[PDB]
Amino acid sequence: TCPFYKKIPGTGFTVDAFQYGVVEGCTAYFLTHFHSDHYAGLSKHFTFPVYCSEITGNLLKNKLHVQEQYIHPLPLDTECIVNGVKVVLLDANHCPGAVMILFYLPNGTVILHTGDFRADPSMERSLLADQKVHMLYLDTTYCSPEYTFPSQQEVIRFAINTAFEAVTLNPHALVVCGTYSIGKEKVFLAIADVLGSKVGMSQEKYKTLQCLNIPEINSLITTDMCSSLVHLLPMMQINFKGLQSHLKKCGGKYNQILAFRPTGWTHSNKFTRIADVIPQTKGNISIYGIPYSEHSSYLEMKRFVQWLKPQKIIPTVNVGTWKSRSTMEKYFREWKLEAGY
Ligand code: NI
Repeated sequence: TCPFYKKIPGTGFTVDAFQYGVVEGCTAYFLTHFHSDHYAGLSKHFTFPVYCSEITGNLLKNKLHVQEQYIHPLPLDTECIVNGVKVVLLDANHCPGAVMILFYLPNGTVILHTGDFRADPSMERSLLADQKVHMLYLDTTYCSPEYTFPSQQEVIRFAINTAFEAVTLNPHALVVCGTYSIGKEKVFLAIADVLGSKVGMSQEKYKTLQCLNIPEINSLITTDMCSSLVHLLPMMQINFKGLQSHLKKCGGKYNQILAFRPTGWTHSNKFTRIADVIPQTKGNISIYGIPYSEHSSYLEMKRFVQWLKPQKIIPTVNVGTWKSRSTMEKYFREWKLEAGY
């Protein structure tokens, strides 16, 4: 059945609740972003109103074939009325088209649902600064102090310099980058830009990227693999077996692969600095795991919440075990006592 943390009190609304069949009493289904654990259940046969960003609405239409009449895209940073309730969509700093949603309940309560987010100080100067929030439905993916990671900028710097050095040393090296969903486009696009190459990919993946309103995208990507020295492949193929195989397909155009796996967190982060990251190498193939996150670190999440000072927090991630739930609630209380709200 639909869990309580996907329901917005005092409304007929749900968030990211498409796999439960018809939710009893739901008048509008919100979708925060186009990732499969969140859209699971949508298709051309869906006949209820879906509210989302413009980019998420491009993907619903083009990838899932949802009929246009049921897609209700909303502009960001704009007060809108949905079934008599005022809402605003904010940028979530997650993947393309990902939003947070602010609901202004008729009784005066204000609720923020973060969807999936990477908290940032820039959020402290959006429409959130302008009124008090009573309840926060919080992306708690990495809500434990062991989860530290570098800025996105530092990670992209590392990847750009690594790729540039390798290819200038060996002009016959191929760069490969793994992907399994939208998000993290900066990794492969920044590498292609420093090398003066387009990124080559499957027709399915080119179609997905063409829905994202990225500027000058026709200049950066292509389906002609032959003309490209940055290839994108499914994340599952980013291993020695899958990479040797791909190298065989390139017809002796290349004699070395340098591959990037943009993971979330990995426990090399407790010890290792970004400066100190090394590949796993087998023969003429090297694989780098880089900690490019599109979710809040523990410290980034803590700062956002101590700034917002919500009256009640409802976690949306890691809610399936009592030890996780209990540990999260302990951090919430610490933050509150330290900050004084
Ligand atoms: Ni996500």
